[PDB]
Amino acid sequence: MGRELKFKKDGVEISGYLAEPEFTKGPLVIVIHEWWGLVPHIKDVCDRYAREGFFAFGIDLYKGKTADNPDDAGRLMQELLGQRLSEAEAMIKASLDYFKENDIGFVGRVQDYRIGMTGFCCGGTCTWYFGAKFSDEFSALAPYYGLYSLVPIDFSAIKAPVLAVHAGKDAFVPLSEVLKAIEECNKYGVKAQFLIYSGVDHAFFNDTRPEVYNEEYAVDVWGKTVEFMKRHLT
Amino acid sequence: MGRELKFKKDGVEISGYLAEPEFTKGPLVIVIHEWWGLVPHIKDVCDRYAREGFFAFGIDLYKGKTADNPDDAGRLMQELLGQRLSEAEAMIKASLDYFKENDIGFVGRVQDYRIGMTGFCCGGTCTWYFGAKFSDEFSALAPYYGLYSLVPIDFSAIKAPVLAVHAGKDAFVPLSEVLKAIEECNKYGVKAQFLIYSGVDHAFFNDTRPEVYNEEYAVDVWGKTVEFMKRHLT
Repeated sequence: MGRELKFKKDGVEISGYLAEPEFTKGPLVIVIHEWWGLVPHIKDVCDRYAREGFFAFGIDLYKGKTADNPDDAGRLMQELLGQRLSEAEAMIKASLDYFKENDIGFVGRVQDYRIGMTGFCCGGTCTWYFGAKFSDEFSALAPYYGLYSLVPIDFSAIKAPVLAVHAGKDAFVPLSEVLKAIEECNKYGVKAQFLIYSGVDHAFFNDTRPEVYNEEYAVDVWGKTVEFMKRHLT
Repeated sequence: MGRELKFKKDGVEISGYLAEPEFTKGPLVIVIHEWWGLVPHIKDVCDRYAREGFFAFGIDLYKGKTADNPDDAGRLMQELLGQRLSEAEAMIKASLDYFKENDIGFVGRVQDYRIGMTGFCCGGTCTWYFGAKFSDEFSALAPYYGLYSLVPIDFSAIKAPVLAVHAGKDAFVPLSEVLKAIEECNKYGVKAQFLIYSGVDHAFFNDTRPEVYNEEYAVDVWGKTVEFMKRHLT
C-alpha cells in the first residue's frame, strides 16, 4: 500500500508518499528525493523499503514542484538549501511528530521509536544535515552521494550510525570532499562507514537514468543498506 | 576441526590450515595472515568461513615462523615482500593447483572453480598483489587494511571484484594512500568497493588484540564480507 499525504501541522504544509508494509508494524525510514523533486523513482524506493518491512515516507521538500532538466532542478535545490532551509527543517520535525503521534515507527521488540533517514544527491546532503540538526530523533542515516559543500554539516552533533555511499567517478563530489568528511567523523567519534564504489557516477542507484545507472553496484548497495537499516532499526 | 596441510609441489613447500564445511561442498577462500604469521586467530577465521559454507585455507607464507612483537614481525614481513616474493607467488600458485586437482572449490551450480582470497595487514597487501598476479584464478578479493606502497600492485590486471576494507584512523595506511588506490581502480575499470570505517585502527577485526579490536565494526564487516563472498563465489 502507498498513500499520498497532505496536511498542515505546526504552521507548515506536510506532503509526500507513505509506503506501508503488509501487516508488519515496523520502523520508519524518511526518504529524501534528489534535485528533481518527488518523482516516481523515489516513490518506488519507498515501496521497496515497505516490502522489506519498513514504513517509508518520501517527503516532498519542493512544495509539489518537480524538474526535468538541471537548470530548473538546480534552482529548486538552491531555493530549498539557500532560502527555505528553516522551513524544510520544520517539515522534517512536524513529520516526525506526526508519525510518532500515530505510532508509526514504534518497534515492539525495543518498546521505542526507530526512525531512519536516507536520500540521494541533494537528499543525501539533507540526510546528513537533518541527521545532525535532529540528532535525538534518528537511529540510522544512509546518505547517498550528497555534497558536503552546499550546507554546513555539523559532524560534531551526529549521534546516529551512518552508512555514507559515494561514487568513485562522481562529477559533483570530488574524492577529496569524501576524505574531509571521513576526517571529521574520525575527529568527533561519528560511527560512519563510507562506501566508495569505483568507476560509477553520481546517481548510479537511479534505475530510471540509463546514462548513470549501474545494476551491479545498485544491487550490491541495496543489500548493504537493507542490512544496515535492519541492524539499527529492528 | 581443520587439518594441517604439508606437502611439496613444483619445487616449493606448501603448508597451512584447511577448514572444511560440513554437509555442503562449496567454494574455496584463501586466507592470508598478518605480519605475526599463521597464528591461532587466522585459523579461527578459517573455521568461521567453513561455518558459512566455504573451504578456507590459511596458507603459511613464513615457512613455520611466527612473531609476538613488532620488531621480529616487521623483519619477517620485509623478507616475505622483498627477498621471497617470487617464492610466495609460487606457493599461492601451487596451492591453487593442489586444490583444483582434489576438486576443492568446484561449484556445481556454475560447473567451475570459484576461489576467493582475503587477508589482513600484510595479508591485505598480498590479497591485492596475488589477486592481480593470478588474475584468472580468483573470483573475489577481500583485502583488509593492506599497504599499497610496499609492493607494486598491478591494478590493470585485476579481473575479480574487490571488497577493500580500511580503517579511518589507520596509523600505517594514510587515507591519501586509499584515495590513490581508488583512483587506480577508476582508471583501470576494477570493480572495487572501498569500505572505510571511521574512528577505528589498523587490525580492528582481530578479536585477540583488545587494544585495536572494535566489536561493532568487526561484526558489521564480517556480515558484508560473507555476503560479498557468497554473491561472487556461489
